[PDB]
Amino acid sequence: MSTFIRGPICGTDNCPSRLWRIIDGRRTCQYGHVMEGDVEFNDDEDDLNGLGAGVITRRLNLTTNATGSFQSSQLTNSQLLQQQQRQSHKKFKKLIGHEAKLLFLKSFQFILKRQIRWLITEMRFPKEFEHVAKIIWLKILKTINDQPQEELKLQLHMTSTISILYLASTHLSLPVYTCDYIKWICTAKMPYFQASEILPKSWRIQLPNYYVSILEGSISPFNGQLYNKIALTCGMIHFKEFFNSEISCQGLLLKLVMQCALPPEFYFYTKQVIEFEETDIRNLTLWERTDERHTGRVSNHAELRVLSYFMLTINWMLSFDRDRQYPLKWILSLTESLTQRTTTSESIGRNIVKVVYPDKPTSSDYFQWSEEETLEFLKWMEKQFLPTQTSMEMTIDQKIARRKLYKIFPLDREDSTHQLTFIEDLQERYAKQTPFFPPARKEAIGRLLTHIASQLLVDFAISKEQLKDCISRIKNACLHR
Amino acid sequence: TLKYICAECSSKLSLSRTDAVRCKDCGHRILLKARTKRLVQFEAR
Amino acid sequence: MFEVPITLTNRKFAQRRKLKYQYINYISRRFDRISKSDEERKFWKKYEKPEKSFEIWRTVSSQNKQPINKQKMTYHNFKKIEKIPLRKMEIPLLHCTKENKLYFQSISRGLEPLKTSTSEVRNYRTRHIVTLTDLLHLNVSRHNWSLAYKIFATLIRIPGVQIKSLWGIGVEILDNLSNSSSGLDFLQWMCQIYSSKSRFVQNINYRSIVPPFQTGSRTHTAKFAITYLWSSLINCQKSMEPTENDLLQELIDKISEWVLTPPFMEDAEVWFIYASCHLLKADTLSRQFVNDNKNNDLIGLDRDIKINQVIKHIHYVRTFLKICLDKGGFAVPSRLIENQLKSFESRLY
Amino acid sequence: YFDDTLNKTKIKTYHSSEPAYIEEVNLIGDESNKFQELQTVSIKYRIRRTPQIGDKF
Amino acid sequence: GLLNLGVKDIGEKVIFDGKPLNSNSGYLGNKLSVSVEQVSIAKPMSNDGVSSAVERKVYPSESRQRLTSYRGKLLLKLKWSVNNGEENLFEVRDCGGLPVMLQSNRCHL
Ligand SMILES: [Zn+2]
Repeated sequence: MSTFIRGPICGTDNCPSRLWRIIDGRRTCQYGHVMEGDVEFNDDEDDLNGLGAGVITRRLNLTTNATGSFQSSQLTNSQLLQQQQRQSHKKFKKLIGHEAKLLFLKSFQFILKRQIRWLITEMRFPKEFEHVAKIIWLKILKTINDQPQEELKLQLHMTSTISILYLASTHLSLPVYTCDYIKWICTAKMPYFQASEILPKSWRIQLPNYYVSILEGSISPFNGQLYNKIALTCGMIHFKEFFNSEISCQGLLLKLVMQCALPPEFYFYTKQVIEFEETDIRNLTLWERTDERHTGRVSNHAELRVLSYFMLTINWMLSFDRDRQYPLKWILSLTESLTQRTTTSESIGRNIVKVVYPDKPTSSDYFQWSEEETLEFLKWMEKQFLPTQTSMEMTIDQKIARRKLYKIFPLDREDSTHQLTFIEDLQERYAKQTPFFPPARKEAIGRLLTHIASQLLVDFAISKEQLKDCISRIKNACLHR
Repeated sequence: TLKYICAECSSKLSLSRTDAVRCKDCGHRILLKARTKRLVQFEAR
Repeated sequence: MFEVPITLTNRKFAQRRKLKYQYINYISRRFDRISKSDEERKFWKKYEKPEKSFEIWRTVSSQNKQPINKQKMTYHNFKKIEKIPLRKMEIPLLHCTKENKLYFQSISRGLEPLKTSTSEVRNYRTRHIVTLTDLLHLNVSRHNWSLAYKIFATLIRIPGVQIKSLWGIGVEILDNLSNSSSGLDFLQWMCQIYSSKSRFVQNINYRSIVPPFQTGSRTHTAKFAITYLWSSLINCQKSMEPTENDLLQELIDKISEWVLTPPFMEDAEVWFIYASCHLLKADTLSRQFVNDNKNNDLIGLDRDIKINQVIKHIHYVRTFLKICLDKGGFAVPSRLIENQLKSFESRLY
Repeated sequence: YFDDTLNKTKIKTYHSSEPAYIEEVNLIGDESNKFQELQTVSIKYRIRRTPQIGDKF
Repeated sequence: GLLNLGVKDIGEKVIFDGKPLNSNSGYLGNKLSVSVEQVSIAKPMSNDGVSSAVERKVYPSESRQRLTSYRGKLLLKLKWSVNNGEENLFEVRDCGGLPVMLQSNRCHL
């Protein structure tokens, strides 16, 4: 403990306690006896005209009458205050380096897991989807630790997480990429685009030392951007050796035929050309671990080639259907019916993806936006943009002001199921073409192909020419009969 | 829950050592301390 | 296509403005002679501000000033001034991105960029918003009240709205919205949300809040606060003279809380529409004491306490119209208002 | 209250010859820019004054 | 009102930068007329967290409970006349809070 005495103790009895009798004017023994002082000073009368400029003023360097014999204090250096304030304004983050990276690491860790479980709820793909995804990143982590020391090139990127989920899904081979991406954007199924979730509140603050803040969808994918990292992850992963049948899916073909001019025959046509020179009669697999940092026209992005065969098939098939199985007036009817139209969720989604306002292929639909499409758009904004967010501080005043403002314009709401489903729309346009049974048709064919180029290209990293660069590639591949 | 009433909005609230001394429903900067169910004896004279 | 709610992705635009100005002060300087970040602040300290309005439009009917300057421009004379500022732009041009090298080499040739900076930003946050802004402008251009309101209500909940259109489409949408709200409320909420009774302007690079359509109080008349008073007098007129009343008083006391500072301190509309609200309060009282001598056969009704209450006013309002003229107010065609007021005082006889 | 400088919990005592009751306690954050610490408090005391020998009438 | 007549009677306070200009000097180195044109008094207002804190009309009860003054912003239109009129400058300067009388033509009650 501290001691007593920093003023007085009763030298009579050894009782080191002190009483104050303010009525007496006396400092006395708390336990025992006597007068600790008869003298008592400063409780002035009725005479303080205050002429005294009394410039002095206490400032704790001349001590004090000590009128508390009660004490404990401590040795002081001289006004903690600055050290006190330094300590109050300390708990923040002020980190950086390996430590910051570990939590940057951690946060990345968590959001992916949150991503995966919505994955299960949406797809109901049992322990299986969950555990494969976990070891996939366990494998990813393995590599990160090795080149540690102070290496802080963890790639990841807003893209890396979905590449991870993508590769894991392919191992399992549940779906597709474009479909997955459009679905995800449309329903914000992924926690992908905003990184505020986590349960970081704190990770947010850990002055995620430059790292973390870089979290949060930062932006939407360009041309490559996303197929490139998948390759990096595979090289990171050595994924092809580890997992079976990657990039495959007779389901992407189905998705694609139904996508539009779904021809109860073009599935087998394109499946056949794929059969053909499409990797020698074999389901093309996940490209490799493009180890090199330059990431060139890998192009063996299997799907990228699937869409290419898809397109090719259509015009080849349709611009030498000698037997005339596909009528002149039939081709434009399909492209016809195609013109825009609502979407039991899908087309509305593709509008939401179009609105990344990229290379201006959908920008104008931006403009046009077929009436309601306009309406169900604002509907999806009032539901799925709300998370939007929650000024912290800056007046519990402006927060209030903001609230008031919102209240003011209160916005929202100052046979049913109109937006029919997907296979409903699909049915009704193949019916809209159900009347089935020279220069112009060539033009029509080109017209139609540009459209699909729009569609397939729009879900994906496009390259208003890589696409065709891609196209060009297999064109060349083909003529070695 | 300790309580503090806004002198101008009537809104009951419960300020903390971690919040601004202001009426959270109006923005006032004056708060009446609410009475609670606290036992007090009184000599009836 | 329309004007976006947000601070402009400050990344390349801020270094393009370094190269633009730095060249203009360099070529600037050698002309000044050819006549004997900070650079950007110095360009405005050399050129100046525009005042609280838009375009320093000011008459053109006073000072002759003989501009004969004379074709003073011999292709040969331009390339004497230019040959040295371009080599000094290169230095900083090298440290600049390849996109900003030719952006500079385009504007230094006099080419203008058909690449709207708000036609490339690719930020989820942003993008959408541009998505929105254009939707609501295409919906008011076809009067779609039930859909323009939904897009407007979502546009302010997303973190990117500075009053901006937020007020200029937030008022009409409430005039076109036959349902809930009187731009008024929203207008009076704005007035309190943008009094900024602070006198300032100039100084720093207003590059996200330029628009004399938000800002003011300490000179720079706000125009939503002037629109609040104008919409309020038109909201007082409808179905008056066709204790729950008060509105024409509420507007007399809300304009009085002012009394010179920024608003009257500044003149016009302020004084003028104050008088106009006041002139309307004089007519209503002549009607409520007008038709066929007041209401009818005479007044006997204790002389005319009501005529004296009205003549006091008529005398006052002529004081407000006069001080609005005297203090430089070009707004008022005095001849018509004086003739109306005298032909009206007549009715009071 | 507590002052970090003294690391002690201190109190302001009431000093009078007779008891009162606290009628209202008002917390003053007003005129403040931040004042998050709640540094001004107004306490009103109720002292009952019963007619008593020597009171003037 | 009385206060504006008072400010019209105090008139001007003239000062010469000491004539310089090198008759330049003797005949003053330009006149610097100064004065106060108008004087306005406003009803008590308080904006918190400074600018950007919608203002509220302040009522006396608050001034009493806070144990503080009940001030009105006092403003006066300053006239800065240069060279007797060669250049005129107006500025209304805020001169702090003038204590307002209750139930006066300047108190909310
Ligand atoms: Zn309140």
